[PDB]
Amino acid sequence: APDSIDYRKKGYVTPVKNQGQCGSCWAFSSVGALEGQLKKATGALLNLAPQNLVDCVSENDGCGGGYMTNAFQYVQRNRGIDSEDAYPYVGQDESCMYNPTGKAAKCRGYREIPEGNEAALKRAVAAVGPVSVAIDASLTSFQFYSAGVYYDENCSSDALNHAVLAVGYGIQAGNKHWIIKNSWGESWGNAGYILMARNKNNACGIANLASFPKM
Ligand SMILES: *C(N)CNC(=O)[C@H](CC(C)C)N[C@@H](c1ccc(-c2ccc(S(N)(=O)=O)cc2)cc1)C(F)(F)F
Repeated sequence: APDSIDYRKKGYVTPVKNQGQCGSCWAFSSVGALEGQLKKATGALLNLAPQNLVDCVSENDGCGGGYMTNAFQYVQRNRGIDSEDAYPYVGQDESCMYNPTGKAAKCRGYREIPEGNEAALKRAVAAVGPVSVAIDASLTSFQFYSAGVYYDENCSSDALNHAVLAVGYGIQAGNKHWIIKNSWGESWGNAGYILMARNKNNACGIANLASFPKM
């Protein structure tokens, strides 16, 4: 397994999106992982529809929140998910309006990373590509982030409240990190991205609820 990798340089990651005033972070984390798998399997990078997930996953709560595992299971049972063009993101809860003519990808299940194992999460990123992860993003230091490797001793490993995408890992000035793609727009952080502490006792619970789709 490599010491460092950035999937953005391989063309596996789509531009940073903005979820707006809707707790649909799980939907953006889900499509991000599916977009990476679609690019590996077909060679084409396309924007998938998070709105398709907020409106249709009955096991989730739409703009009220949800889980990535439930999103993947829906895509599997539905035998598809729409592209962003075929099902536009509006940031609100609406009825399921899935269009089969706009289908851009599907998945055949998911696999979870062993709880709390950052080494297993590292091997998963190196071998499969972008992985959906859950973190504690409640702190003020997270909201106002800009440059450097993020670490805060007050970050909880048990209070998971946000979903993001791990697109790689590296080392910045002696500190090991995870390249994290957020869904709060380009005005946030470092052009929508955040470098989170790697191998610092599972900081912010980064390896507590990680998963990737199977194609
Ligand atoms: C992102 N913008 C908001 N955060 C979340 O959605 C987080 C995500 C990570 C994975 C922790 N999840 C929430 C959450 C999970 C589940 C529900 C929920 C689902 C389904 C129902 S229903 N429709 O059956 O009544 C109700 C609630 C809400 C939020 C949390 F709480 F952090 F675990």
